[PDB]
Amino acid sequence: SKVSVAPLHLESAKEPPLNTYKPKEPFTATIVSVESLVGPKAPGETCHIVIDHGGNVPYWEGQSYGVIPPGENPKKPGAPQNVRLYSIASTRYGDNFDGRTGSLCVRRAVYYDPETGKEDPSKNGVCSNFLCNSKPGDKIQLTGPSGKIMLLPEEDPNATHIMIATGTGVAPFRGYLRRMFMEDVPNYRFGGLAWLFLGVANSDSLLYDEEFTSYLKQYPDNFRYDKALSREQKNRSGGKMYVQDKIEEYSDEIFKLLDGGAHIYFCGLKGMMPGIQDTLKKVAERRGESWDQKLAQLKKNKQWHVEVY
Ligand SMILES: Cc1cc2c(cc1C)N(C[C@H](O)[C@H](O)[C@H](O)COP(=O)(O)OP(=O)(O)OC[C@H]1O[C@@H](n3cnc4c(N)ncnc43)[C@H](O)[C@@H]1O)c1[nH]c(=O)[nH]c(=O)c1N2
Repeated sequence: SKVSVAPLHLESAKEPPLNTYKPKEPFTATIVSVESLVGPKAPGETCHIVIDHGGNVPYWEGQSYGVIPPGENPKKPGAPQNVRLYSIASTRYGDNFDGRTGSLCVRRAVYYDPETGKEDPSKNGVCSNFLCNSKPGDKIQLTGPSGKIMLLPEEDPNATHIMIATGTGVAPFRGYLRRMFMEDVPNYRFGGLAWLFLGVANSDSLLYDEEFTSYLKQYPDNFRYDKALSREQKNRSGGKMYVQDKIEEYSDEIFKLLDGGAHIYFCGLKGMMPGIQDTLKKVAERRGESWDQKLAQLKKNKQWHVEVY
């Protein structure tokens, strides 16, 4: 069955929380756990970070937390570090189903010299390494939450939601899908179609795959799930298999869903977008449609949701 979540008063707010904590006075949260999400063949580490905010920093699905890593701002002596934003990967109830924790999905940013591969700790991403190096009990300076672009439209509980992720961009969708399928939320009973597309480098780089695969068996008429593994698969045009190529395998179904009012979401590194736009333009052309006109209508209709970084 669906998992009991508490406290249900988290459903009462009519607007998303925004900027509850600000950079000059962050909330000092506590790490619950840090675990690698990836196997040995993954090109880099991505970790799942669980943070106890005590119920003091609630959020809605699709929002981001800010994290201020320790140390001086290298560009502003005497000043704290700049906030880094992370898409929240949990529902508002969090992974403990209690409204006290939130989770992040963090790629460790590691520098390698382009010719020798030599590392340099001074050039590593400050906050991603800080988070992935964290341990239970460590303290985190948390700000926010913030963001509205990726809030889940719940007005139609039978809407269609097409979720396009690369890498850590799966984060908001983990939250959406737990709310849609896993958690007992009496005021949001999802009966539409949720369709997750995930592009990663290889099978060892998959994120939360067992969770998503479980939804196929639990909600076979409401959930679809397709994966692209760039270093292990090739598209029909012999390039590395990217998320836009998987979309094209379902070009007719996807365009029909869009025409029927589906929401479509994009999240992950901003470099995922040019190839997606190229594929959608070519799909439209083969159908005798103008992708420019289709995208203009999707934006006008508030069906098009992008948060890339
Ligand atoms: C709305 C939104 C949502 C998200 C994200 C952004 C935004 C705007 N991000 C990105 C996140 O905010 C952040 O930018 C990255 O984690 C990198 O931050 P660091 O502090 O690790 O790198 P930092 O900001 O310190 O450095 C940036 C980059 O520069 C490189 N670098 C530094 N000095 C260098 C030098 N001298 N030469 C060469 N390279 C050098 C670092 O290695 C790093 O790759 C994200 N990220 C994520 O992992 N998961 C998520 O869910 C999200 N979500």
